[PDB]
Amino acid sequence: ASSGNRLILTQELHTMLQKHLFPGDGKEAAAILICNRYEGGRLKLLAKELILVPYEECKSRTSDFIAWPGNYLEKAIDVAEEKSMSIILIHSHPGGFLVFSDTADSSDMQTMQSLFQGVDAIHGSAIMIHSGEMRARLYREGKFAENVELVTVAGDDIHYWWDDKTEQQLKPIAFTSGMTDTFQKLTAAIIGVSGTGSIVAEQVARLGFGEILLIDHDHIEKKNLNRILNSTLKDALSHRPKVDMFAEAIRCIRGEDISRPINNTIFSREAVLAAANADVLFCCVDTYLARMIADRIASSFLIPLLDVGVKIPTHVDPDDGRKITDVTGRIDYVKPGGSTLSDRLVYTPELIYRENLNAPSVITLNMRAASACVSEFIARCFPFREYPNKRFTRTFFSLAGVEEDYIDESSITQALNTRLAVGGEEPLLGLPELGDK
Amino acid sequence: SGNRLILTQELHTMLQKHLFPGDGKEAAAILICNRYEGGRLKLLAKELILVPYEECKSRTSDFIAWPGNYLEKAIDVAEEKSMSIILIHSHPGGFLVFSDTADSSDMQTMQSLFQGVDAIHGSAIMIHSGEMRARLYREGKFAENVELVTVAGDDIHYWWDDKTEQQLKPIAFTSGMTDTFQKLTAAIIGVSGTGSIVAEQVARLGFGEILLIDHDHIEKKNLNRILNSTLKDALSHRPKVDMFAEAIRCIRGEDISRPINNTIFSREAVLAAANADVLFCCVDTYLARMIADRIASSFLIPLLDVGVKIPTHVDPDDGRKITDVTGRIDYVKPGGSTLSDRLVYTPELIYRENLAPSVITLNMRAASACVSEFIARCFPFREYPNKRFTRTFFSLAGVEEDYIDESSITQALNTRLAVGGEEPLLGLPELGDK
Ligand code: NA
Ligand code: NA
Repeated sequence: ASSGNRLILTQELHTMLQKHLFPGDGKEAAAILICNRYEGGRLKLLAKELILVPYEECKSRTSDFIAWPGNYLEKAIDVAEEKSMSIILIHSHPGGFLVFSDTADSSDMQTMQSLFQGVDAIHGSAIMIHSGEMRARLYREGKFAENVELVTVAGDDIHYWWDDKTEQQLKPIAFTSGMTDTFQKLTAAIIGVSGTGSIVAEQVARLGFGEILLIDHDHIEKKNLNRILNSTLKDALSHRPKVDMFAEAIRCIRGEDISRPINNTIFSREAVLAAANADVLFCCVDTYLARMIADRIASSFLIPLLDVGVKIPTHVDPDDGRKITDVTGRIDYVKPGGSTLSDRLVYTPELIYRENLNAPSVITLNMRAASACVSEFIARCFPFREYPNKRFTRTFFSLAGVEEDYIDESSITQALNTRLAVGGEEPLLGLPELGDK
Repeated sequence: SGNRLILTQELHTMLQKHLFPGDGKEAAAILICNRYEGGRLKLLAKELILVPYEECKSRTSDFIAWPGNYLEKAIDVAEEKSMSIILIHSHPGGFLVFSDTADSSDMQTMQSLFQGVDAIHGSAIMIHSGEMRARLYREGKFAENVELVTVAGDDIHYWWDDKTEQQLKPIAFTSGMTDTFQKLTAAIIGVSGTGSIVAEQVARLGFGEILLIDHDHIEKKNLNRILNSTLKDALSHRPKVDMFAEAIRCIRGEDISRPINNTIFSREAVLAAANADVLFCCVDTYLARMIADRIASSFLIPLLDVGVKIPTHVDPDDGRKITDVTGRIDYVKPGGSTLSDRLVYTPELIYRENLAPSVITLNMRAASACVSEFIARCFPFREYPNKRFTRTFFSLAGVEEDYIDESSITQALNTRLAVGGEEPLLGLPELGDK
């Protein structure tokens, strides 16, 4: 679950690619995906640019073959040369093809060697079927090496196309052992082992996730024994780090070294580069800085993001004295290429600036929010609602007003997303404080 | 081991009205109570005798002389089952009992009560706002104060003997909430997918004693749901109550959890749960919910019942599908509508019972709302009366949530109210003392 490689496409790229590869005439088509890479605990290919080969530019197109010109390999190499990007050829299901110049044709093998000669990097060849599922093979030194373990698109719904898929195996439904089998192959990152984060982490561990990253610098103490799952008085009296405490708890619960404690703030190279390995991010730190870092990790490394927060404002009523003003929670799902936490004003530059220049809490509210947060991931991997998951991109609930509201992704304005799929380009996350010094 | 005097909301409303008619003069009443003598003494208000003003010789702002034939009538009511008799007077509380021939002071009257019925008796005072304080008398002589007088209505009221006058009621989610919980006992029926989450919250909210009732064990198949369970617990088939009680001991650094390794349908479980100040029912069986129902009414304990369901169906095209994903939270106050009234169970369903996946996210969603409900009723923080939220139904598949007011629920006659441990226990001969 930790070292399997991945090819990640954005929903918007995948939709364009699927339309191009399946126009409706049942004939093969061709396209080229240019990808950045993350190479930490695993190889992750990050789809960045898409070149569609126009049908009229192809010498021929049939139900099981296509011939397209080699100038398109040159166009892909032009895009990839500077940053040694990975180049993935993609064809409609059957996948037979050749690349022709004026003088010579190149087989699939010859074309992959040609790609390597133009750009020293891992390249690949991928196939898509009409439904959109994708399989991919990687070429090292221009030669066939290994299949991609997982091709994934995290859109409104989240799709996992595994290399070991069974032919007559239907997708599992939510809350079943087939859900567990999926999660067992995935890595989850919990940013903040907090009131909400310890609960998200607990659910993630017991749901069967295969690797669980825990990122937090804080420690157990008497004041948070009312909230932090698995914490003990002995932990508090020694100020045991939260990540070490919870990592030990997970190893006892699951009986295996699946927890990865990161004793640091998310605003660190250690944390960012660990988190980049994850297949899903849960942000549970109640600071504007933390949510922005989580936001930028999600976009840069194409990781779906679930951000959760709760608030209990209070005020002094002239008659009764102090009063609970409201009891609220918020869940935000962010897909790569969809609206960001910034777009949603979960943070702003001014709020982060004022935060870095310079309130009751309760387990019941934390659990109410954390349960909804992990349920949102389940619903998007294994749809079970009567409405499209897109309708529930944002969730706002109030236990005092006893109301719950949902915001559709389509209602949210999107700014230009410059960091999408840039991976670990320095300065990391565009922040000099995280850059290689 | 802190004693308690528990009144139903209906009896307290009636008592408050009688003691404060609006003329500012004292009034007198007599509460006849059954008892539960377990870890703590619990006085269960059963009958209330209101002394008519017109039959009182004198009623003033700080004194009342009322006839003693009512003391004799209360003794008659209490004689058969040696019920406890609590005299109640309006705030100031000065009084005398007069016959046709003699007057008796408060001390003499308390001694007369003990001569008429060999049992614990008491004398109580209510202020206009409804708060109550009480003193118990043993062998007709002053003994100890009542640590807690409580009424679990739509709002739950705790009137502590150690109350400070300038001190204000705490608000939800504060240390003053913890201070209240530290004095209370909570019983969790079922350390289940929901029950382990309820118990976890109850422990970390600071409850003083936590009773855990369950006969089931940790297994590999429930390591995906039972909080604090470990692979070692599954290997050793560890009783859920023992597992969680040990967890609580380490979490709190204090042995505050009592493991009852048995089914709720047992004398051991019923008699243990009767000590609790609040019942959380988290067993998904009709029998368990009926037993919890009858404990709540018999021993005047507020009850929170929680259940979740994930129906599935086979769609012709897609195959197996999730039909719905639902949760239910029911708050039951003593003398309010019961789980039976709400059709949470029926006699037919229990008979057939003793003749659908699950997931931690749904369990946690329901268990969190369940415990939040108790907090809201002890420390109101909502923008509408708590009565509006007597029942909660939510669907995560339809993405809807609905709330049912107590006033929408028709009630049957409630005959077990405050009967305590009258045999056969809970009216079930299978739970009687052979
Ligand atoms: Na976008
Ligand atoms: Na009733």
